[PDB]
Amino acid sequence: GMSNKFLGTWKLVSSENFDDYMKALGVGLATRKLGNLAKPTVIISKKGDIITIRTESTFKNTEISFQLGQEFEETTADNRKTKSIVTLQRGSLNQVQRWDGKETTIKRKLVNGKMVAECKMKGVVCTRIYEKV
Ligand SMILES: CCCCCCCCCCCCCCCC(=O)O
Ligand SMILES: [Cl-]
Repeated sequence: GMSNKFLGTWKLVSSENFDDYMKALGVGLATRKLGNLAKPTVIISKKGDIITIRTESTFKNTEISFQLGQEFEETTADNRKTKSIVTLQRGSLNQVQRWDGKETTIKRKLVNGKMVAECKMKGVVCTRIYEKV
């Protein structure tokens, strides 16, 4: 399963191309403003086989709980209602969200102790890097 090194409290330290990723998702300017300003905290936890990813920011929280490989309903921070699946590939924790025949991927991997999230929509790529408290 998921490496235990994913578990903990993560703080965003850099973000590349999030505005165009949000545009790709159809997010409007006021909400993009909040997304570009936020320095969220991402807490990854696990109890038995249930993985939880909680995101906290000054103006918005989200939380998902899932089992690997089992599709679940998700309401994203930009209010998309998606069918999502999280899988594990070469130790990368890979989330796919599907809605209205669209899809986006959020792939989270550990690189030299940091968590690197690659977000892709319509081939637009954003990279968000986190360090662990
Ligand atoms: C984090 C909340 C900010 C406020 C609103 C943001 C709305 C855009 C959400 C786009 C999807 C977020 C992808 C985040 C990937 C990650 O965990 O780094
Ligand atoms: Cl914030």
